[PDB]
This record gives sequence, structure tokens and C-alpha cells, in this order.
Amino acid sequence: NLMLALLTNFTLATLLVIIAFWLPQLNVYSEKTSPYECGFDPMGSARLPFSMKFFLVAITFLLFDLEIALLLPLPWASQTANLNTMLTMALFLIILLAVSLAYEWTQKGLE
Amino acid sequence: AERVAAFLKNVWAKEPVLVASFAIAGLAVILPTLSPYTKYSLMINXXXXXXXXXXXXXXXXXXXXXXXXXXXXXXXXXXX
Amino acid sequence: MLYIVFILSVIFVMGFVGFSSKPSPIYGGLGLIVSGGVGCGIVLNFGGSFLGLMVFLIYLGGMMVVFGYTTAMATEQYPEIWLSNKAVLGAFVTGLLMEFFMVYYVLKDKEVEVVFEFNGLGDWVIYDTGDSGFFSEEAMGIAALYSYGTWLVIVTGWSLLIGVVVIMEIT
Amino acid sequence: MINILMLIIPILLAVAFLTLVERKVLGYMQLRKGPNVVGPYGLLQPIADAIKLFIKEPLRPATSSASMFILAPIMALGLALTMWIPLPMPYPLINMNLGVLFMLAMSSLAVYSILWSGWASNSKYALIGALRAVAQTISYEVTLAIILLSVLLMSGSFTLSTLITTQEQMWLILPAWPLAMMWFISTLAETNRAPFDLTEGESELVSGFNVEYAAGPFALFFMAEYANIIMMNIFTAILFLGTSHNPHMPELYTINFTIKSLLLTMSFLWIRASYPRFRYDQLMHLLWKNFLPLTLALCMWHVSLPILTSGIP
Amino acid sequence: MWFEVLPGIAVMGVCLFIPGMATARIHRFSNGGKEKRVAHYPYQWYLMERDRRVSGVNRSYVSK
Amino acid sequence: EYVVAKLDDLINWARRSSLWPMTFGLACCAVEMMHMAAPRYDMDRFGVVFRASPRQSDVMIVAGTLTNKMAPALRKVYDQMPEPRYVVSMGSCANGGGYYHYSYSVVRGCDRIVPVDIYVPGCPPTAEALLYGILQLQKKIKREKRL
Amino acid sequence: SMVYMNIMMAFTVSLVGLLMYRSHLMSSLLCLEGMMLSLFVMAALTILNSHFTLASMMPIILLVFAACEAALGLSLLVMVSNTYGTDYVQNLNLL
Amino acid sequence: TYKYVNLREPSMDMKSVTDRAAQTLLWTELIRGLGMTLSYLFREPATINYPFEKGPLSP
Ligand SMILES: NC(=O)c1ccc[n+]([C@@H]2O[C@H](COP(=O)([O-])OP(=O)(O)OC[C@H]3O[C@@H](n4cnc5c(N)ncnc54)[C@H](OP(=O)(O)O)[C@@H]3O)[C@@H](O)[C@H]2O)c1
Ligand code: SF4
Repeated sequence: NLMLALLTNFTLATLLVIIAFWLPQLNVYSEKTSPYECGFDPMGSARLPFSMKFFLVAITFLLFDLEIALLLPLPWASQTANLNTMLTMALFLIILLAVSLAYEWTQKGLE
Repeated sequence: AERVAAFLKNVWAKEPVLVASFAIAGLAVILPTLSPYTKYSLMINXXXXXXXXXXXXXXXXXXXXXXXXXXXXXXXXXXX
Repeated sequence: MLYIVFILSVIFVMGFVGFSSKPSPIYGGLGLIVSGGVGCGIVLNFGGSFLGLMVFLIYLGGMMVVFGYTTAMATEQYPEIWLSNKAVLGAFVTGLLMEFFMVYYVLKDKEVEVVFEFNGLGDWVIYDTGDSGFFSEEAMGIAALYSYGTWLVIVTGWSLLIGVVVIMEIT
Repeated sequence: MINILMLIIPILLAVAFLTLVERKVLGYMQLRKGPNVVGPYGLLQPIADAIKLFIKEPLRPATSSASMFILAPIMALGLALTMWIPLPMPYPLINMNLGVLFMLAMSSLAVYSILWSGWASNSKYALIGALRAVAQTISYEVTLAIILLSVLLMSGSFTLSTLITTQEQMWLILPAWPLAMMWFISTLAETNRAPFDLTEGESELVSGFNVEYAAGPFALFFMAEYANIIMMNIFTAILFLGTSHNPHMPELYTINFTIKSLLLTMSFLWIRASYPRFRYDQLMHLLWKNFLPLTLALCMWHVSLPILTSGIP
Repeated sequence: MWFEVLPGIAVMGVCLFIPGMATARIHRFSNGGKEKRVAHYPYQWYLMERDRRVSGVNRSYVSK
Repeated sequence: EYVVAKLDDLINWARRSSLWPMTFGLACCAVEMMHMAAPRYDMDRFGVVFRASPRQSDVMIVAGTLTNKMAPALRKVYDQMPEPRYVVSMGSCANGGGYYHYSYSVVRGCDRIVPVDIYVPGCPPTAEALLYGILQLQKKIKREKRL
Repeated sequence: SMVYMNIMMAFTVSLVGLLMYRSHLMSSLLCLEGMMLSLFVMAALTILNSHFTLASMMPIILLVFAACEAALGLSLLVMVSNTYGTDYVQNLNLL
Repeated sequence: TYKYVNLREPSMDMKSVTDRAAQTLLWTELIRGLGMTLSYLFREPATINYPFEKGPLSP
């Protein structure tokens, strides 16, 4: 069973958290801080946009990932269908992806 | 030479990985059209049966025999 | 115990309530992992491992891009929990009544539906497919193909060329 | 079922005994003595950390978040330890209908551990280590699937059982010569102990998925992050290595498979000590700008090869 | 010196050695013949189903 | 009775085994604190692993001079530490100013800000003498929890 | 029939989700991929039960186009924040 | 005195360009850097454990 295999690993992982959660307890003072790592009071309270810099490169992944998923037939489809008719079509998707990346060379962005 | 040998060495000097991206991908298109071996791969692809064989009613037919080992239809014998 | 897909379909709608009842794109982002990942199991149990795991490949990868705009652009002000806001929780509490109250009618007899079709029980009828094919089995077993639909390959290749050029003009 | 329980407890020990190698081999690489005092050769120290970090260490974050944060170390282990199940081995636990698809999907799902740790602290200091961890992983997921496809089209289908049988005379390193070199870099897509790596180690910035986490969740992160290093080392030893199969004697396979993986296990810690970090911007320029046109050209090359000379499963 | 390094490798030659042998040697108790059948596609699945139906009764895979 | 008494020593054995320091780059003492990582005098996986981050570590080593500008900074770092925590003030600056002491900015002895368990007196804290700062720490951990 | 009724009920909630707007514009782009997820499950079950084999290619094409609109809308979200500050449905000028 | 850090381009034509391109295409010099710490692993560490061994000093 796939369901019994996945759940037994997941239930053992969450049980180890409980062991580290309930055993160590003595005092909880107003001692824990927001930023940590380096110290001092947080100048940037809560949340602020920041954004930008990688906005173009991240978007292109969402566009490219669909094509790689459409490339997944290649080792699994080429078994029954004619190869000569497929050769013109299978390469066609890979060629145009290089064309889109060639347009990505002319000003890539801020990244 | 103006662009055949003069411009080719410029790609090797600055960003040399660009040479391999055009040469290897370029040969991947030219080779399957000219080489005399590509037609053999399609032959075995058609010969390998995925579905079960179908029996047809025989009434005056050429190159058709029983299921036993005999010369019928064609039958693949391309390389062992 | 007999039901496999039906229990998973409950978890499928469970994550979908956190979209109409807006929980911000982090708690609402979780829905595409929780109900999305269980949603693959709905496809997997019927058959075809390819198309079932194809949902995992994009709706988690593309969600990382969405995550690249959760800590960016707009939403970085307050987390906005779906358990805190009165306008949000009111949509969730009515949202669960659209799902959990429906399951109450499933147990014993056929369930009442808004559509004309009756739901009934269907435990063995849930699969509704014979063995038939053996070698190179399943319709999903040889699903994706470049042959026959040659016209479909060109336009998909075109649409993935357009976007890259177009987004460059926008930005 | 007993096999799953016999693949978590001895496997968590392998991630525990990794801590030795993480400063013994890395130590001798830097000409310094590692584990020595605690055990005969410091062998009692890796098991001591489990007594140290879980039973006595108590922290929970300040401003925090709600249910999420503590959900993330559950997501760390419960998605990276499940990766052991689809592994072909001598014999796999529930052999998948398509093997590598489950390996690629759950690896990308394992990235969420460092993603949800960004919203662990509501403060902006922690999410900078998370935003850096996005780009250091998001770009390398492109080639990871493409370089797989060139190997998969060369040999068999997606099923991991066929990948053992295909290597009977020679390894897949020799036909896939530039592609094998790519899988020393593309394997380091996940936040691993390396020179390429991701936003996880200190050095310049604050420690990602560690500054927000305690000890107990933070200790649970290392049991998942170092676990992925072994996972990629085994996965390379299936796709590129093989040597022999032998279905009659499993003993001859199990010894020979471990030596091939252990040589690769040292190789990532060899990388870690040797070289500095590649920078946030310039790691995005190694791939995408430079390596993506190279991999696709080899992907173009590997499409033609089964058509040029017969190579269909 | 490698006399300190090698116990770090030898301890890995036991723990990582377990998952390989534990999967294979458990097939003795689970099945009659030290083998678990590969499923893949319905063709191989049907052969297991008719085996359990034909005079094996309770056992999933059994010879004769 | 006997199992209970030995289990408390087993928990204390984990702190006797390994303790992670904090890289307080506070003064010249921090340079000799880097010499603990240097091979000739090593505690690297003898009982010390450098990793930083105050949330993960067990022991914080105050390595040098503290000022009024640093007194609010170090205090909450000690508060960011997990509750079983040990402070080793290493150097004369950490013990009450190398010179200083009668100066305007320097806080005297760290104990005014954060309590200290193990003192190291050495200005240029020789790595030979520094090794006690971790070895005596393990020796001081004797008994925890009776009831 | 039985399984279809649950995933149709999931479609109706996501239908309201595309028609409901509160503060941020990010909810719509989640629901755009959400509605496409519900259509994909509906397509997968219909084709596989009454086997097609040829038409099982069609949802794979649909899944490609599922994020084609979603990638363009998410890139439009970028330029709104550059013109303004934060993307808001509450903040618009046109009449 | 002037030592000069600038090399003023080592590559010129044919032989000097291709070998400088070969190291950037694959690795080679990184594998050469990998072998630098290989020999460092082989040689004995100059390490002193305190509770038994003691370090060098002065009168
Ligand atoms: N609830 C209130 O706040 C309140 C209201 C009205 C009046 N008061 C008065 O104010 C006082 C508040 O003190 P508290 O409750 O804060 O003190 P506490 O927290 O109980 O601390 C007392 C300490 O003394 C030790 N101790 C006490 N009795 C012991 C024994 N029989 N054997 C061994 N060790 C012992 C304990 O050590 P171990 O932990 O190691 O045993 C403990 O650390 C009380 O005495 C009470 O009369 C309090
Ligand atoms: S005690 Fe001496 S060595 Fe240490 S910080 Fe002060 S002056 Fe420097």
C-alpha cells in the first residue's frame, strides 16, 4: 500500500516534534525577540513589500515549466508512433525554447 | 575568410559555451536526414506488436498461412 | 474503508473554501499544496500515474512563483488569519455547511443534490472500468503523443513563445 | 508492514552518523582533528546530539506565526524521508508505475520546508533568507528535469527498476559525458552542505530556516537537509552508475552499490570545504544564461540518437 | 592518518547497508520463494489475481 | 532510585559531550577565540562546533570589551538562548575592563549585564588556557533535578 | 454520477472566489489556478472512465494553457505596484 | 617598484585561446583545485589534544 507507506513516515516525523515539545519546560520569560540572529531592536516592524529584482526571471520559470512537462512524452511516447513524423515535431518544441531564451539575452533584467 | 573562420574564434574567446550550444544542437538536425540507418529504427518500431493478433477469414489470399513456422506475409528478420 | 476516492474528495473541497473565504496567499497558498496534493490522489486512484503526478510538477513549481509575490508587491502588511477576521470566518463557517452538511445526506440512501442527477452510494461502481487491455494498458498509459494531433504541437509551441516576448514588453 | 519502519530508524542513524563525516573528512580536508574525545573515535558524539537537542532544548519563537512554523519541520522530514520509498535499491518498497516522476515531484515539495520557515517569524529579517532560497532553487528545477529526460530517453522509461537492468556492461557516465558533470551541480539545487548550495549556511547572511527555528525544530531541519545529500548521492548512483545486477544473489549487489554511493557521499563534502559561495545574482547566471543553452543542445542531441541508431524500450 | 577516518566510513558501512538487505531478506517470511512480484501494468497484475484464486486461496503468490 | 540518578547524569552527559559556541566578534579576544578553531589547539568536534545563531547554540562566549552601546545588544542575545545556557567571560575586558574600568563607556565585568559561570582571566587568552573554558564547563555540570 | 458531484461542488466555491474581491488582487490569481485545477480533475475522470487514449492528450494541453493566463496576470501584478505602491482592488482611478 | 596585477590578456591566437576556453567550458582548473586539498588530506594533522598532550612555550 502507498497510503500506509506514506502515513507511517509522516506520523513518526510529527511524533518526534511532540517529544521535543513537552519534555523541556521550566520557565518562559519575555525574552524571545522578533528578528534575532544579529541582535538589537527590529527597525522594520511587521511586514513591508521589498519586492522587485528577480520579477522577470521568476515569471519565465512559470512559463518554461509547462514546456518541460510537454517534453515528458519523449521517452514514453516514442514506442508505437512513427519516428519520421515525430522527429519534425519533437525537436520543434525544443528549437522554439532556444528562440525564447535568445530573446531573453537582449536585456535580461535587473538580475 | 570573412565570417567562417574570423568570427568563429571570437565566440571561443568571449563566452566559449555558446560554441557548443550551436554545434551540438545543429548536428542533431542534419544527421537524422543524411545517415543511412534511420529507416531501420522505424521498421522494428512497427514490427513490435502491442495488441493481440487478429484472425481474418481466408478466401483466395496470397502470402497467408497458419500460425506455425512457415513463410507467410513477411516476418521480421532484420539483424538476428 | 471501501471508499478510497470519496474520502479524498472531502479533503479536496476542504482546501477550496480557503479561496472564496480569503485567508491571504500564504494560508490560501497552502490550499494548492493540501487540496492540490490530495487532488493528485483522486487522479491516481482512477489510473494513469503520468497525468496524476503532472499536477505535482507545475502546481508546486508555479506556486513558488506565486510565493515570490506573497513576500512581495502588495500583501506584506499583516498576515490576516482566517480565524481572526469576522468577515472572513463568516464565509468559512457557511463554506463548511456547503460541504459537511452534504455528506450527512450521503450516509443511508441517495444524497440530495442541486443538480438533477442522484449521487447514490457507488463503492464498486466508483471505478467503473473493466480490465480489457493488458499489454500497453490504460488509455492514460499512452496518453501524451506528438502524432495525430500535429497541429496542437505547433500552437502550444507558439503560445509559449508569445508570453516570453509579451511579458518583456509589459515590464 | 515492517519494511517502512526498517527504512526510517536505520536511515535517521545514517543522518546521525553523517555528523561524524561532516567534520572528520571535512576536518582532514582542512588539516584538523574531528571527533576524538567522546567515543573511541568520537563515535558516541552523533547519538549524543539526539539527547542534547530534543530532551533539554525548549525554544518557541517570539512574535511567531499560528499553526505554521512547527508545521515546517513536519514538512521537512515527512517529505524528504518519504523519498526513500520510490528508490529501486536491490528491491523497492512499492515499485511505482512511473519511478522518477515521484522522485522529482517530492523533491520540489521538499523545498517548501525552507519556504514556510520564511513566515515562521513575522519579522522581515528571516524572510530575506527565504527569498534568497527561492531563486537559488527555482532556476535549477528547469535543468534537473531536462538532464533527466536526456538520460531517460537514452535508457528505458521513467521506471527506476529498468535503470538497473540497462547498465549491464558499461556505466552511463561515458555516453552522457557532459550530462554527468551537470549532476554534480544540479543535485545541489536543494539547500545542501555545499559551495554552490542555497541560503542555509551562515558565512555572509543569517542562517535560513535556522534563525527562526529553535533547537528542536532546528534540529529536525538538519535531519532532513543532510538526508537529501545521501538521497541525491544514491540517485546519481542509479542513473549514472550500475556495474552489475544479479537477481539471484542480493549480497553481491548490496556491497557494490554502497561503495559507489559512499565515494559520492565524500564528494559533496569535498565540494563544501574547497570553494566559496557563488553569490545570489551570479548563481542565476551560471545556469539560465550559460548552462541552460548547453543542456538543451544535449537534449536536442539525445532526441536524435534513438532515431539514428535503434534505442527504444 | 586514515586510522581515524576509516571508523567513520565503517559505521556507514553498517547503517546504510541495512535498507538493502532488510528489503530482500524479508521476502522469505512474506512470500514462498523469496520474491515479491512486480506490478507495473494490469497484465502482470491479472496473473497475480488468478494465482491467488486458483487453489492458493489465502496466499497471493504460490507455486502449483 | 539508581536508574533515576543515572538518567540525570545521562542528560548532563550530552552537555559534557558537545556545546556550540557563539562567534562574538567583540574585540582581540575574538581572534584567540578563532584559534580554538585553529588545528594546533582544537576543540573542533572534541566538544565545540562553530555555527553561530543565538537560537541554536548552548554556550555563549563573551569575547572582549562591552560598552553602553552594546549592553542592550548582548542582553537579549542571552535571552534568545535556550534555557540551559552557560556564559564564559573570556579576557580581562570580560572580567572588568583590560585597562578601562575607570572609563566612561565600558561596562564593568559583564556580570552587570549578563551572569557568568566560568571566568577566563587571560589577556591575549592563550589557547592552552582557553581549553579550560570548555573543559571546566563540562566538569562543573555535575547534578541537575533531584525531585 | 457520484465522484463528479464533489469536484463540481469544489468548482462552485472557486467560482465565487473569482467573483469575490477583498483588499489584495492576489486572491484572483490563486483562484485562476484554482478553477483550472478543478477543471483538470473533472477532465481526468471523464476521459479515463470511458476510455479515449487519443483524447487523454487534451487535458495535458489544457494544463499547459492553465498557467499561460496565470503567468501573464501575475506579471501584470508587478507593474501595478510600480505605478502605485501596493496592489489593491480598493485603489482604482478609472470610471 | 611595481609588481603589476594585470596580465594584459594571456590569449592571442589558436593555441593560447582554445586552452583558456577549455577550462571555462568544463572545469579542469577546479579539478586541479580539488586535487590541492586531496594531498592536504593525505598528510598528517598538526593537532594537540589538551588533557594529555601540551603545546610549545618559552622560558
Ligand atoms: N500566588 C502568589 O503569588 C502568592 C499570593 C499570596 C502570598 N504569596 C506568598 O509569597 C510567597 C511567594 O513565593 P513563591 O511561591 O514565588 O516561591 P516559589 O516559586 O515556590 O520558590 C521557592 C523556592 O524555594 C525552594 N523550596 C521551597 N520549599 C522547599 C522544600 N520544602 N524543600 C526544598 N526546596 C524548597 C524551591 O526550590 P526547588 O524548586 O528546587 O524545590 C523554590 O525554588 C509564598 O511563600 C506565599 O506565602 C504568594
Ligand atoms: S582582555 Fe586583552 S585580548 Fe581580550 S579584548 Fe581585552 S585587551 Fe583584547
